[PDB]
Amino acid sequence: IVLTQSPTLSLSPGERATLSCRASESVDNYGISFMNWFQQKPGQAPRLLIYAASNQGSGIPSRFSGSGSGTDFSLTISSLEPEDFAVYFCQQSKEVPRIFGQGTKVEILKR
Amino acid sequence: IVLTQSPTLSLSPGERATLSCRASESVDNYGISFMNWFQQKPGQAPRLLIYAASNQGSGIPSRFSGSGSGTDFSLTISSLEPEDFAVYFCQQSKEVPRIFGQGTKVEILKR
Amino acid sequence: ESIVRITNLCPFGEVFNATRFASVYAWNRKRISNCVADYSVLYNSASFSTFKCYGVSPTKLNDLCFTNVYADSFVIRGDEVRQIAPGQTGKIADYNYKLPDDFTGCVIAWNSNNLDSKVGGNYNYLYRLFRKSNLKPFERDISTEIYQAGSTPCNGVEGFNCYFPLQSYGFQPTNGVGYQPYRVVVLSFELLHAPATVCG
Amino acid sequence: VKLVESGGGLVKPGGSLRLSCAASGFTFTNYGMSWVRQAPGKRLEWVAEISSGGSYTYYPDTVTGRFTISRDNAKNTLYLQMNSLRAEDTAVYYCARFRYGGGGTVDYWGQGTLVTVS
Amino acid sequence: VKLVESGGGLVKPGGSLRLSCAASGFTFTNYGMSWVRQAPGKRLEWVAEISSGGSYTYYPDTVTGRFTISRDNAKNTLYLQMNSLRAEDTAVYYCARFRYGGGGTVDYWGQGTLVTVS
Amino acid sequence: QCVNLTTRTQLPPAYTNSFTRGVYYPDKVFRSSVLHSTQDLFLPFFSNVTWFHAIHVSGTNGTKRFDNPVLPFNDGVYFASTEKSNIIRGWIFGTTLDSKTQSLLIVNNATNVVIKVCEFQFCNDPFLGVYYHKNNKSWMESEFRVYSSANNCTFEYVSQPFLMDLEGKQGNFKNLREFVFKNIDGYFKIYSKHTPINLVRDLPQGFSALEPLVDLPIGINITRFQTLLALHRSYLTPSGWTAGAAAYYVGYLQPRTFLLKYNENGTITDAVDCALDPLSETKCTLKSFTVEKGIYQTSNFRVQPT
Repeated sequence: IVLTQSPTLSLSPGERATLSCRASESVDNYGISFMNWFQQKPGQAPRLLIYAASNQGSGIPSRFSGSGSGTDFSLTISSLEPEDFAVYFCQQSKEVPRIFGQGTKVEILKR
Repeated sequence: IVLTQSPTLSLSPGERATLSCRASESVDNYGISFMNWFQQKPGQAPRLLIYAASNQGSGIPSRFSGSGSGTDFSLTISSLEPEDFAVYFCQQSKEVPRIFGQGTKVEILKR
Repeated sequence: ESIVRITNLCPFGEVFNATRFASVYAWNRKRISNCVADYSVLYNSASFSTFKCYGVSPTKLNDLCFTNVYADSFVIRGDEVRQIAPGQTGKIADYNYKLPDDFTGCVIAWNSNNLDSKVGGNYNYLYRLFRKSNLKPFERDISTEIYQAGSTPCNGVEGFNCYFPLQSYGFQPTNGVGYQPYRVVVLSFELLHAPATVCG
Repeated sequence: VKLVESGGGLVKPGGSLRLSCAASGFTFTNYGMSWVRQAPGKRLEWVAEISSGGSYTYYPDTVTGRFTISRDNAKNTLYLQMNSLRAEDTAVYYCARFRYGGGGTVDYWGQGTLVTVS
Repeated sequence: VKLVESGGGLVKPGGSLRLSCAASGFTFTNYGMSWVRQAPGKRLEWVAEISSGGSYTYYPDTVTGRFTISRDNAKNTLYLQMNSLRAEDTAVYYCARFRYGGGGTVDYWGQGTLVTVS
Repeated sequence: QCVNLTTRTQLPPAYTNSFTRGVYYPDKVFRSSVLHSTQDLFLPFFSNVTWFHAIHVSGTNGTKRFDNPVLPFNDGVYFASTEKSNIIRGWIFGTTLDSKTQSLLIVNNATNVVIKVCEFQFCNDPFLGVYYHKNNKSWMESEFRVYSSANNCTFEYVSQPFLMDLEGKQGNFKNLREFVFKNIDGYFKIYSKHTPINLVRDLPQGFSALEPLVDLPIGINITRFQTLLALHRSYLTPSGWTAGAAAYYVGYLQPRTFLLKYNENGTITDAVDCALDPLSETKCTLKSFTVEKGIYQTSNFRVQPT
């Protein structure tokens, strides 16, 4: 379909970063597990975060965790780091050329 | 233990309200962060202000800010409002049933 | 009819019933060998809040014989117990305790809120807030040198952008179930390819 | 989020008054619960307690409350059964919801409870 | 693992452009992939979509500019012939790699490709 | 500790001939008056066996010679001693004789032998020191005169003392004591025996059957070892060491096929090696200790290539 994300966060280390992936039209999956999460390091190839928002593992640090609710997907990073934040993405699937997320970036203060 | 607070304030809007929470015996925390702040609207359920005096957030407006020093805790409200003042509390913790502040209310003149 | 025909008792009791336990940052490792091990009684009692074996069955464990059994015992919060798993990334895995992905082990967790939690809080338990590099699997680090998050060197003293590697645990009764401490035991089995010191 | 309490009722001193605290909006297991009296002219006196894991039922040594807290996680309901009722028990009890581990903390409470023994 | 793609390529506008993407470290035949373009001020657009055992050759409703994908499994190289070169066609054309065990999903990504027309 | 007195001495190892010796029971299975044949590690008969001396007085005055070397384990190990007055306790069996490997430490006490499989640090001249406590008037044993460190330990066990006295006999027994040590398949098994001997030193013609004491999970390869000792302190005379005299017997095991003759009670007397001589290999073909008058065909021989 088409999706939206929470636009940005501006935060500090050791904090939770909650990122919505808000999909227009359909909500997630009939198998009840879909969408995604992705990160793109700035000026760098995009990279997976979570697939179906619930999931993955190695290559995706533990600070990435979360879920998604209907259309909305929660990209949740507890314990932020000023090194680790970069534009975050999600994907739709199961409808339309799968497309991608708001992109979203979490700023970190204390710099 | 047992605590004391600064008894009252009588002030005007747009001003700072400094409220001591003065604990007998122990001072704050070995983890260096304890006591609290609480407000009770008159004839109403008490409500949190700050926990460990340094802290919290949403549900506690920005006008609540401050810290605490040894036993003493500073409940500091800059920019007072005649709508927003109500009896203020703190808690001990880490010793005794954690009890509470004896209570403090900041009057506001210009009425 | 068929005719099938205890004595030595593996010392699980010290591992499962101790008032205080080694901290996650530095954990004692206990080797169980040359004894008869029954896991059926532990499973049947179900005293532990959760009995979990990633690649094995608890009824199968007593029948199966492991020549060397390794018990790692530490007290961690319930959220940390979820983080600790073989093949799963965890905050604990990154710093204080690392689990080999290839290794298969049984992790058993029971709530210690009644004894470990205190109104003041228990500072005896400790965890590693930060480490320069991921710890080697089944290893512990006692270094107190300040973690150098900042480009400027910490110099062994607290500074802006410098965080102490070890942070004391705080455990209280009013804490949430995830915050509340759970005693955790991890079991490593040599299994086949070794002389059978332990027979099921 | 919010709490539904057992409202105003009167007994003679010396009995045992059951209270009840319903949980609206949160997971009643994961939160230490409590009952705290605000009587008029009285500072809040932390009285009744329960932990989130097992049963702690902690009460101030002062004068024993003799309260009988329980939890039903199916009901999400805290009770306060106050044994040895007295006239001073007249007060506003607050069954309160503790937040995650921190300085305190008590972000959410009941609406206030009328309790009168006289 | 490693993806190598034909970088800096410029052609007359309204024409076509052969890309390339040498799948290195693994089997292009065993691992299906696709083409992802990024336009400044826009999110990652999903363009060419191909199958592992077959040729899906799917172009998106947004940019249906004949994305002729070639599956050179003998050369282990993912190819593309984006027709109708334009400002939308100018993009960072990283290749891709669907995870072997993912609900959607792309696990490995091309480093990125300098791609333009003006 | 690690107090050391090498006192190295010259001369060739005094050898001897084990006539019928080192036949243990290589199974738990009870058999009665049958001839059983297995090919297993043994000490083959008529073998070369070194009569070593841990402490050796060659008289002028005193002159106690502490010679006991670290000895390789090789295939398997046999051991024998008399020692009416015990001076021998256990053995250091290991590989590095140091850390980096496990250590088999057999210590006999007054009275609970505490077998130990651990990681130790064995000194250059290890042996058990014995002294007098003055508290409770008891002779203790300082065990760290053997080894400095004890840590990491893998295994521990206790049993009734393998070494045992009887005495009161003013000799005529010597209490000849044998111990066989074989390390295989994760089980290093110990064997024992106690026999009277009236001869001055060397061994008789009798058969000695050794039961397995304990079959233990050892899981380590032991390529080298040395024995242990019990010495003490003396006080001013024209410090004291080397209590009494000490000598023992050692020989190495070897795979051989024995025919085993159990008794009506399962007590093996006659054992015969097959490879001992061209005569012994035929008795293994008839399985009998009686060989009837006639010609029998023993295994073939081949000429081998240069």
